[PDB]
Amino acid sequence: THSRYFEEVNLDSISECSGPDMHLGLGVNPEFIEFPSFAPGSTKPGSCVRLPSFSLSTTVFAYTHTIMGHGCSELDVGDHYFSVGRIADAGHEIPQFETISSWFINDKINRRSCTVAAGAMEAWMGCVIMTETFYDDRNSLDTGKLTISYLDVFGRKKEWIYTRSEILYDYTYTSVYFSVGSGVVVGDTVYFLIWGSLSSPIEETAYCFAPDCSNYNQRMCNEAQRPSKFGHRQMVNGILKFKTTSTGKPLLSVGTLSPSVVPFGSEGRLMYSEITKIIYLYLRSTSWHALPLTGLFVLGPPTSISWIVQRAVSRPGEFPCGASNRCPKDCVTGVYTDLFPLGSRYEYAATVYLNSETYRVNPTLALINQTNIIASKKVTTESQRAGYTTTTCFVFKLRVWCISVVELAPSTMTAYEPIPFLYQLDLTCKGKNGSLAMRFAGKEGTYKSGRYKSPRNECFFEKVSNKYYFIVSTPEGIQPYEIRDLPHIIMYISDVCAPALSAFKKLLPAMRPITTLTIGNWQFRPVEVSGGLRVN
Amino acid sequence: THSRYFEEVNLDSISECSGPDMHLGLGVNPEFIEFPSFAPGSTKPGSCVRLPSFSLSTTVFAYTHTIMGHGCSELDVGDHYFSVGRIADAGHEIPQFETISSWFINDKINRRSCTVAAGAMEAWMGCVIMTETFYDDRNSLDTGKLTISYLDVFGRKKEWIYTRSEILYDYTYTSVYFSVGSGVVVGDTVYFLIWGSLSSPIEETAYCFAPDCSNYNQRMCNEAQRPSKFGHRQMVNGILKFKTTSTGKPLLSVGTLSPSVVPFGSEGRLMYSEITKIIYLYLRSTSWHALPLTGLFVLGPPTSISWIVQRAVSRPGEFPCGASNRCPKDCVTGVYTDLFPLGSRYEYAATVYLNSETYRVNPTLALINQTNIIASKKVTTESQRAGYTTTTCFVFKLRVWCISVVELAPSTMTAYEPIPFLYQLDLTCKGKNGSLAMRFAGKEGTYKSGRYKSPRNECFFEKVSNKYYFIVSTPEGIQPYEIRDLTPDRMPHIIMYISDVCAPALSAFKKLLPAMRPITTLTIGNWQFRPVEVSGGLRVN
Ligand SMILES: *[C@@H]1O[C@H](CO)[C@@H](O[C@@H]2O[C@H](CO)[C@@H](O[C@@H]3O[C@H](CO[C@H]4O[C@H](CO)[C@@H](O)[C@H](O)[C@@H]4O)[C@@H](O)[C@H](O[C@H]4O[C@H](CO)[C@@H](O)[C@H](O)[C@@H]4O)[C@@H]3O)[C@H](O)[C@H]2NC(C)=O)[C@H](O)[C@H]1NC(C)=O
Ligand SMILES: *[C@@H]1O[C@H](CO)[C@@H](O[C@@H]2O[C@H](CO)[C@@H](O[C@@H]3O[C@H](CO[C@H]4O[C@H](CO)[C@@H](O)[C@H](O)[C@@H]4O)[C@@H](O)[C@H](O)[C@@H]3O)[C@H](O)[C@H]2NC(C)=O)[C@H](O)[C@H]1NC(C)=O
Ligand SMILES: *[C@@H]1O[C@H](CO)[C@@H](O)[C@H](O)[C@H]1NC(C)=O
Repeated sequence: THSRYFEEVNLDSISECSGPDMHLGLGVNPEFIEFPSFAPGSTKPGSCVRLPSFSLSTTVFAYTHTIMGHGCSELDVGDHYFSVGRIADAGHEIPQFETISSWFINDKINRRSCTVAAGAMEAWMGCVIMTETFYDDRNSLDTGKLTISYLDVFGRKKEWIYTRSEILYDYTYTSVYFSVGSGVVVGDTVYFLIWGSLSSPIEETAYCFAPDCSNYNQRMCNEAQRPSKFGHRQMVNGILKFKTTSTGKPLLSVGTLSPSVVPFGSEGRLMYSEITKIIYLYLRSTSWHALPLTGLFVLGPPTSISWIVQRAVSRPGEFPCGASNRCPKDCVTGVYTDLFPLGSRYEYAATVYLNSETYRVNPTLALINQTNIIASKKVTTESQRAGYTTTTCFVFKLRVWCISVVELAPSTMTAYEPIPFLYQLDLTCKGKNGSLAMRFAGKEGTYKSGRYKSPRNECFFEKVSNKYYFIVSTPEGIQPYEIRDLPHIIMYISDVCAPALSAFKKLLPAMRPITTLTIGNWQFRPVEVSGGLRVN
Repeated sequence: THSRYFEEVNLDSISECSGPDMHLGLGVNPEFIEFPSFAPGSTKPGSCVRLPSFSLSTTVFAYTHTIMGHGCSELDVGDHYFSVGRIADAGHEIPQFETISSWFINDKINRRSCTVAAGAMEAWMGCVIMTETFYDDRNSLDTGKLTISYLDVFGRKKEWIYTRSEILYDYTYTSVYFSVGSGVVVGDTVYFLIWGSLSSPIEETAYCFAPDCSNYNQRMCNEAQRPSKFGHRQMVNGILKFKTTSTGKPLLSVGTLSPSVVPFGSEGRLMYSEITKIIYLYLRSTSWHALPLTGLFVLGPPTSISWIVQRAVSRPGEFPCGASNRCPKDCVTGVYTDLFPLGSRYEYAATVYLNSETYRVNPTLALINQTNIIASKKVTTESQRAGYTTTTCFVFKLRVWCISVVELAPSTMTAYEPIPFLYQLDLTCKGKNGSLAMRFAGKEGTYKSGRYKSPRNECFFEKVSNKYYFIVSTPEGIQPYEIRDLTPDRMPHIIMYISDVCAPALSAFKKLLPAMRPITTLTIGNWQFRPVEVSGGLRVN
C-alpha cells in the first residue's frame, strides 16, 4: 500500500540467546545521526513543547507533543501537535522518517495527557479535558470529557468529545488521565492505557512485592497505594478499548486492572509485537518502586499481567522515594523513562534513563539485561537536564535501529523541547570463544552486523578567503593545515590522507600541533582559519 | 484542491501616506504567534542548524538551512534542508504555514552559501563548492562547481553541477559565493545575487558616500574595495541569471555590477514585487557603511540601482568598524540583517536587527522609516545571542503579517538554531486629529485594522489533584485561585458559573500589577478566591 514503509520490520523478540555459553552485547557503539526532526520546535517565546508520545505500528507511525503556553505553564494546554507519518527508504541504509499528514490543534479548550496510538494507516489520539464552565460546592464528579482524535494519511481529521456517561466504566473513577505513553491498536480494537483514582477502594491488597526492602509490611503497601495526595484515593490503572470499525462516534469501554497486580496507577506505555502476538506493558514508577515496572499483559478475559524484575536502571525522584529506594513509602514522584523490550519476555531492553538519583538530569542511553547494563552512552552531557523519554526500536534493511525522543531542558527560548535521536544497535551475541556464536535473523533475512557505512576518514583541499588549505576530516575531529611551499609541479589529494591519518590518530589529544611534511617541496602547517562573514 | 495559498497578496503601493500631516505607525503591539516551525531542528548534538534562507513568491514559499556538523564547524557542510510550501487557511485569521515538499540533502561534498529563490510552484537553490580534489600552488581558477537544485510542490527533485567554463562570466572571478539572502524569479528568468573577489580590478571608485562623515578621502574608499583579508581583490557584487523552460541544463550568465554603485560585495537579498514590478535590493554591510544598504534594482537592459538612505538601524561590528563608525575604513565584519520594504521606494521598512554596538546580541524587531524608528520590540531578552535574520511580509485575509526567521544562540544542544516568528503589523496612518486619516487598501479590498481576534480574557474551573479551582487566563498572565464559600445562599453548598464572576474578576485582575495577583485575595459577590499555586504531582516545575 502507498504512504507506508516497506523495509521496516518489527524486532524478532525471539532473539533470546540465553545460556552461559552465549553473551549478548553491542558490536558498534551507537552514533547519533543527523536528520530533519519530526518534532517541530516552538515559535512563541515562553510556550514550551513537552510530553512527547510516539507509537509505531506495522503500517504507519504517529507522534504528538503538547505545547504548554504562558511561560511553560500547565494551565494553557490547548495547543497540541498531532502528526502521522511513515519510515521510508532514500537509497541508503539509514531509515528516513517522513511526515505525511499533520494536524496542528490550536483550539482554546485545555486537553491534557494526550497519548497516541498508531494504527493501520491512521492514528488515534486520546486526551482528557478537566476544565468546566460550571462549579458546584457539593460533590459533583464532572465528566472526564476525554477527546478521541482521528488522523489519517490522506489529511482526514475527525474528533469526538465524550462524557462520563457514554463511557462504560467497570468502576466509578474520580478522575481519568491518559497515560502519556503510546497506546496500541490490535485487530479492530484500539487500546489505550489510562490511570486514575477510584472513588472507593476495591481489593485493599496492594502489589506489595518489595524488590530489595529489608523491612516492610502490608500496611505500608496499601498506604502507598492510596497516597496523601489525590485525597487518599487508590491510584489504579485501566484499559480503554474502542473499535476502529465503528460508525460515527466509537463506543468506549474501560476495564480496570486489579489493584493487586498494579502497584501504583500512573503513566505507562503499551507496545505490541506481531512477531510475538504479545502486548508488553511499561508502567512509569511514580511511587516507591523506583525499579522499572516492566511486564507482559494478556488480552481477553481474564486479563493477566506478569511483572518482570528489572535491576539495571531506575528513575530519579525526591527523598525518600528516589533511586536506590526499595521500600514501600507514601510518595508521588519520579520521571517517565520507558524501556523498549528487545527480548521475547523483556529479557533485554533498550532505554534512555536519567542516571542521577534525585535530580532529573543526565540522560543516558543504555541496553539492560535485567541484571546489569550491557552498554551505555550519555545523550549529551552529565549536567544536561531532561524530562520524559520515549524509545521505540525497529528494523530497516536488516539492521536494528532505534528512535528515542527525550525532553531536554533548557531550550533556545522555551523550558523544555523533546528531541529525537536515531541510532543503530549492532546487537551481537558471542560465545566464550570470543567469536559470534549466533547471527540474529528475521523474516526478511539475517540481520547484518557492523556499521551502515565505513567511517569518513578523508582529506581534501578547501578554498577559504581566496586561500587553499589542506583539510583532514576524521570522525573524531577535522583539522585544517595551510600549504606553505611549492607551477613546476602540480599535485592532487593522491595518497596523503592515510599517512597523515596514521600520525593524526595518535597525536589526536594534542590536536596535532606538528605536521610531517612530504619528501617533495610540499609542506603544510596546522592553522585554524575561519570565514570572514561569521567569526562565531 | 490546489497546491498554492489563497487570499494572500503583496503589500506596498498603497503605503504612500508620506505627507507630513499624516504620520504612520502601529495600532496593536505585535505578538508572536505559536505554530509548528517549518525549520526542523537538529538531532545530532554536534551538528548545528545555521544560515537560514527564506523566499516567498506569489504561489509558494521556499526555505533552506545548512547543517554544519563536527561541532558546528564550517568544514563539515554537506547536510542541507530544502523545503517548498504554502500558506493556508484553517478557518481563522492566522496565516498557517504548510510545508509540502522537503528535500534533505545529505551528500558528502561541502556546499557553502546555499541560497534559495521561490517561483511559481517550484523553488531553485544555488550553492557553490570550493572543495577541489586537485590543487595548484600557482594561481589557478578553481572550478566554480555551482550546484543548482530544483524542487517542485509534487516532490519532483532535480539538480545540476556546473563548471567554471560552462558559466558565462563577464569578468574573471577569483572566488564566487551566493548571497545568503533569497533570490527571486521574474517571468521565466531566475535571478540570484552573488558576490566575490575579481582577479583583476575594474578600477572604479567605490560608492564613497559619506554617512555624516566630517573627513573621508577618495583613496580611503578604494581601500575598502580591496581588503587585506581577500588579498587586495576588489569585492564586487553580481547577478546570476538563468532561464527556465530551457532544454537539459539551463545556461547561466553572470552580470557584474559596477563598483561605482556597489560599495562592497557581500551577502544580500533580492525581493521583487508583482504589484510594483521593481526588485528591491538589500545588501548586507560587511565593510564601513554601517547604515543599511537598501536600494531599488531595475531589470533594464542597462543595469541600474538607486540606493535609498536609511538612518534608523545598523549592524554590530568590530571596534574599527562598529555600528557607529559609518566612515570609510578598510575592514570586513558585520552581520546579516535584511530589511523588508514596506514602501514603494523603501519609504518604510520592517526588520529584526541587532541593537548592540559590537557583539552580535540583543535581537530586536523594528519598523523604521528613512530617519527614525516607528516602533520596536525585543524578541526575547537583551542578553540573547543572535546571528543572521531574514524577514518577509505579506497579507492574509486583508491583514498585514510578517514572518521573521532569526538565528538564536545558544540552542538546546547546538550552537545556533534558526527560529521563525509570525507577527501582525497593524499599520495605521493618521494625522494630529488622532482619527485614522488613511485606510490602507489592496486588490482584494481595504486592509483590516485591529488585532486579528479579541484577546483571550477567560475564566474557568479546573480540577487538579481532585481539587477544583478558579483559573483567570489573561494575556499578561494566568493565575489560579482557590474557591471558598463566603456564606453564599445561606448554605455552604452552592452553584456558580463563569459568566457571573469572570468579567469583574478580569477587571480587578487587570488593575493589580504583577507580583500582586498571586498574593491578593479576590473577593466578589458571595465567594472568596485565594491565590494558591498548585500543580499536579506528575511533574514539578
Ligand atoms: C548482562 O550484561 C553484562 C554486561 O557487562 C554481563 O556482565 C559481565 O558478564 C561477564 C561474563 O559474561 C563477566 O565476566 C567477564 O568476562 C570476561 C571474559 O568472558 C569470556 O570471554 C573471553 C573471550 O571473549 C574469554 O577469554 C574468557 O575466558 C571468558 O570465557 C572478562 O574479560 C572480564 O573481566 C576481565 O576482562 C579483561 C581481560 O579480558 C581484564 O582486563 C579486566 O580487568 C577484567 O578482569 C569479566 O571477567 C563480567 O564481569 C560481567 N560484568 C559485570 C559488570 O557484571 C552480565 O553477565 C549479563 N547478564 C546476564 C547475561 O544475565
Ligand atoms: C520618521 O519616523 C519617526 C518615528 O516614527 C517620526 O517621528 C515622529 O514624528 C512625529 C511628527 O509629528 C512626532 O509627533 C509629535 O510628537 C509629540 C510627542 O508625542 C509623544 O512622543 C514623545 C517621544 O519623545 C514623548 O516625549 C511625548 O510625551 C509624547 O508621548 C506630540 O506632542 C505631537 O502632537 C506630535 O504627534 C513624533 O513624536 C515623532 N516620534 C519620535 C519618536 O520622535 C518622524 O516624523 C518620521 N519622519 C518623517 C519625515 O516622516
Ligand atoms: C480632524 O479635525 C479637523 C478639524 O478641523 C477636521 O477638519 C478633519 O477632517 C479631521 N480629520 C483629519 C485631519 O483626518
